[PDB]
Amino acid sequence: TRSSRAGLQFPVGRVHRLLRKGNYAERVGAGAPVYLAAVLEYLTAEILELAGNAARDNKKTRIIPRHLQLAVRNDEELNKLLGRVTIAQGGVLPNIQSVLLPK
Amino acid sequence: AKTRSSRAGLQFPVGRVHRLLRKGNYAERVGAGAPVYLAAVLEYLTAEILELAGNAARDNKKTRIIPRHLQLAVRNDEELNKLLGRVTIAQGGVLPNIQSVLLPK
Amino acid sequence: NIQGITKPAIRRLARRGGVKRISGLIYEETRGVLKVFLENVIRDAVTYTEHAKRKTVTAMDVVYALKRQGRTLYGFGG
Amino acid sequence: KVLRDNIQGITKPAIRRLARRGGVKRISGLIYEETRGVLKVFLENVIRDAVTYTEHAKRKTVTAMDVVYALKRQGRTLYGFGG
Amino acid sequence: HRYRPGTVALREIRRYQKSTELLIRKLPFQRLVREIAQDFKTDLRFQSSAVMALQEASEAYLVALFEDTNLCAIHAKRVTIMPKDIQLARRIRGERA
Amino acid sequence: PHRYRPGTVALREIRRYQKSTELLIRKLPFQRLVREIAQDFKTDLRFQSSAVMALQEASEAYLVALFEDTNLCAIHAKRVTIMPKDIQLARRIRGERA
Amino acid sequence: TRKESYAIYVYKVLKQVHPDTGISSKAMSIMNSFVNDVFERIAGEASRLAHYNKRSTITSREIQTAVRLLLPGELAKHAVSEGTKAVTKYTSAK
Amino acid sequence: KKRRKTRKESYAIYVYKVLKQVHPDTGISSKAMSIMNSFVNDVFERIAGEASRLAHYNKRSTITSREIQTAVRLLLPGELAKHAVSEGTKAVTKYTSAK
DNA sequence: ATCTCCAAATATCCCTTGCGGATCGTAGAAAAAGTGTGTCAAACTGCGCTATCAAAGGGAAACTTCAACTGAATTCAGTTGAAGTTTCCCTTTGATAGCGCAGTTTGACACACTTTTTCTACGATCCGCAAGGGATATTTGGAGAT
DNA sequence: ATCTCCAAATATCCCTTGCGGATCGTAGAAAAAGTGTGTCAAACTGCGCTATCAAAGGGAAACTTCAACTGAATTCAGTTGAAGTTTCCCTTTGATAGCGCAGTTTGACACACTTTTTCTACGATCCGCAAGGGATATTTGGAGAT
Ligand SMILES: [Mn+2]
Ligand SMILES: [Mn+2]
Ligand SMILES: [Mn+2]
Ligand SMILES: [Mn+2]
Ligand SMILES: [Mn+2]
Ligand SMILES: [Mn+2]
Ligand SMILES: [Mn+2]
Ligand SMILES: [Mn+2]
Ligand SMILES: [Mn+2]
Ligand SMILES: [Mn+2]
Ligand SMILES: [Mn+2]
Ligand SMILES: [Mn+2]
Ligand SMILES: [Mn+2]
Ligand SMILES: [Mn+2]
Ligand SMILES: [Mn+2]
Ligand SMILES: [Mn+2]
Ligand SMILES: [Mn+2]
Ligand SMILES: [Mn+2]
Ligand SMILES: [Mn+2]
Ligand SMILES: [Mn+2]
Ligand SMILES: [Mn+2]
Repeated sequence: TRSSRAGLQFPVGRVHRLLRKGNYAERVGAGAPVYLAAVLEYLTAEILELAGNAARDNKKTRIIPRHLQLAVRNDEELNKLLGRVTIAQGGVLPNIQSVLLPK
Repeated sequence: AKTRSSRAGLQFPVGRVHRLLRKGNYAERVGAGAPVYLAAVLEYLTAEILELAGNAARDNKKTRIIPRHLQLAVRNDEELNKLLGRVTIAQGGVLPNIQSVLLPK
Repeated sequence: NIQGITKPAIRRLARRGGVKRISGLIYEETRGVLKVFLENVIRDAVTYTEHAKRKTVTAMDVVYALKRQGRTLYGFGG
Repeated sequence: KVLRDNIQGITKPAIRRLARRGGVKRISGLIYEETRGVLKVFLENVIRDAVTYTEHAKRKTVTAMDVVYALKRQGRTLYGFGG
Repeated sequence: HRYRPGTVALREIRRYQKSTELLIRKLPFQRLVREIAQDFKTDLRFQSSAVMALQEASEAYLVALFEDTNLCAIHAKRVTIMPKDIQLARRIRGERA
Repeated sequence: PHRYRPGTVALREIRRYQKSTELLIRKLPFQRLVREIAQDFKTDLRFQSSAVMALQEASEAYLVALFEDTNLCAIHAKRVTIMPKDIQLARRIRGERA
Repeated sequence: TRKESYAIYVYKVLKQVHPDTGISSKAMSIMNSFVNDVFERIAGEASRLAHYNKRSTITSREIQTAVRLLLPGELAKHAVSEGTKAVTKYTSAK
Repeated sequence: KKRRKTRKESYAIYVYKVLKQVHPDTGISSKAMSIMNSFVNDVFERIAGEASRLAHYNKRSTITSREIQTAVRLLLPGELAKHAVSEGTKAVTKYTSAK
């Protein structure tokens, strides 16, 4: 498998097929799906790393959508990347405006 | 009739539109009626903006359409404003509009 | 049917959005805003359903419609 | 020669003219530095993408198209300069 | 015993921001969806997840809107959201002219 | 000597600028700023003159429209004067960050 | 080299609608951006529709539902009838 | 057999693999997995979409790792972009070695 | 009420240009024709999942009671931004010259695509059992009263 | 501050169910092989970009003055939220009816593709002339003064 040659868990062969069928261009070079598979793998790692921690913090061993949302919105860069995405069953960050709290 | 535009009753170029559809990687195949339909849609939208912009030009005692007229046209029309809601027309300026509270008393 | 979106339900929505105090007129505005939101999404979702020559609105029809509106949703077939 | 502090070339009267066009009657003295900061962030974001297009094309000259493409990328489509 | 006005509201805020449950009851929401759809095309069925997709999108939308509505209320030195705050938020979002 | 009341000239400035379409930021200054910001991303860049004009068209348009939203925020708070907090409220609701 | 534009067609449609009105160079460049932009938006949406439905071809049906997704209200209605009328007239010939 | 339900494809196994790499003792619910699959699909479409425009803009017929790279630079915010460019460059370097 | 006066509007003169309308000659692309081929329409079908039904209980929504605390109005004064004036910085304008580099071009080929055969990864499907659900009890964090 | 007193957080324990691993079976990825064209590297080149200077003068900066704006402070009517009672309808559970989605097969014909003919649309170029648009002087609408 091309994934093994590249050091990746994500499927270089599937990614290549999907690029060929998505009508992005006439031709796809051989490095393209490797590069792309690697980037998709890196981002799923980045998200899963922070969500795992949010699961830990919430005293749970299973990542649920809430932990994915916590991870995303507490992370400046992931929050930007997913700035127009809604995670189903994620809820919101705990946030109360100062002026609403009693003195 | 020779040209496909002529056959379709169209000013816009059916053959160019077909080629542009084929060379834009939109799908493997383009059907024969696709470029006719799209050429016609493009022609219609250009007629609509040009009509409204010529009227703006005349409102302004002018004989030639400049970007300002295109802008006045687009933003005084609800549907064109919406279609071009995220578009900037270079040298268009804005519509005359002062909020009430800012006028003297 | 729009009245099935009750005052308490709208209050709960507002609480999640961080609202402490709500004018009596909010409940009617909200219903109008939600109606507009649903009409726009459902309009598009139904255009997709019809284009596929189907009689059944799929979650994908909704997902694609939400994507068109710049309201991408994860969790239902993205 | 070194370019520095060129944001200060976005003068107060210039910012005031833009605000007039935007319909603004009265302007706080604090607006001008707020506006500079905002413009800086706007240009950094568009220019950053525009330069990425230039680099990709193996060119050393930022073309109008690199900017038009960057503007489109940012949901700020511009008409009048090609494309 | 009586909690002061706002104390229970504040408790409620804390409660709902910790959870992820849909806050509109499921059946009234379903009826609304079907009524709106009928207006566009008669004789439609829905996948159950289609309705759920719409409810998740709708609530996400309204919650975020109330966040912006709240900021506009606060901007005006008030603590109470009013229709005008919704209208200002929607104007700035470019949802409304 | 004659003196217009405060706000009279401001109103006529609005009318003046709302009628015209010319760029309102001096041209060489804008071009230096562009060039400085670009150099911080890549040294040795040249610019087509139309590239800089496109950026000035977009920038002024962005800022005019932000000033419209800012004014609505000021009016909402029962003022006629735009303040930094109006621009901030406007950018926050737009989803603009940094 | 050749720079292709929609200019001559925009000129023609302008003469139909406003026979004694000219158009400035910058106004025309704007009209060219406009036509290209709408082409892109429509072709893009049509592309998605064929993919979503597993078809290999963009037909006028894809163009048509793309038009209905993209254009508001009255504008979609008239574009649809202009588009359908043109496909009808075109098939009627060969 | 004979009549076969169409095979659905997802990223679920590679996501679970990566999850074991980063959190050996952490699991994932099926709703969370669905979100993760949407994420991967959304990001794939966004990147290949730029790469496609890039090739078109430059009159080229091929999407190469170069288009993927600049597309990642357009799409991703600062640090994420830096890290994704490293990882993509390294995978490509490693892959072209392995013959 | 009525006059004074400032700047935007209107009127006049010349004049640079940038438009529509030419004619040109010509590259490149569209149309025309001929043949190859794979997409998708239709028809028949099987069954997943959508709609529906009947009932019942329990909790949510609606309604009612009360008054706390909020939004809105009023007044007023220090703060501050607008208007106008004066000085002169540095932008604008125009024109020159040098060359950096964008864009065209042409041979060689490395790389991607297409085709066919073999191999094996990832899909569907299955279910023991551990994480989380749900119920009950106890502890802890505060809010409101005195 | 200190005591009362709610409600959320935490603890504890038994039940439920969907995670996650294991099993079988194939669609799709890889290997191998033969084919061509897009890409790349290298040669030459003239557009327009950088730069620079000069001359003039438009507009920026920095000042004084003070009008009127912001916002602080105060007041209170009433619209809110909290907690009571009453009324309604959502959800849950167990299928049964059957719509219409989606699986399978197929050959006609719509669309590809490649070659030759026809003609559109481009780039280069002069031309009449209203269309502005800049420089110079006069009248006008109304803001502010008397
Ligand atoms: Mn029916
Ligand atoms: Mn620098
Ligand atoms: Mn780890
Ligand atoms: Mn001309
Ligand atoms: Mn030829
Ligand atoms: Mn108050
Ligand atoms: Mn009141
Ligand atoms: Mn004071
Ligand atoms: Mn001051
Ligand atoms: Mn000075
Ligand atoms: Mn070069
Ligand atoms: Mn447990
Ligand atoms: Mn529990
Ligand atoms: Mn305590
Ligand atoms: Mn599972
Ligand atoms: Mn196979
Ligand atoms: Mn070579
Ligand atoms: Mn001056
Ligand atoms: Mn009272
Ligand atoms: Mn049937
Ligand atoms: Mn008079």
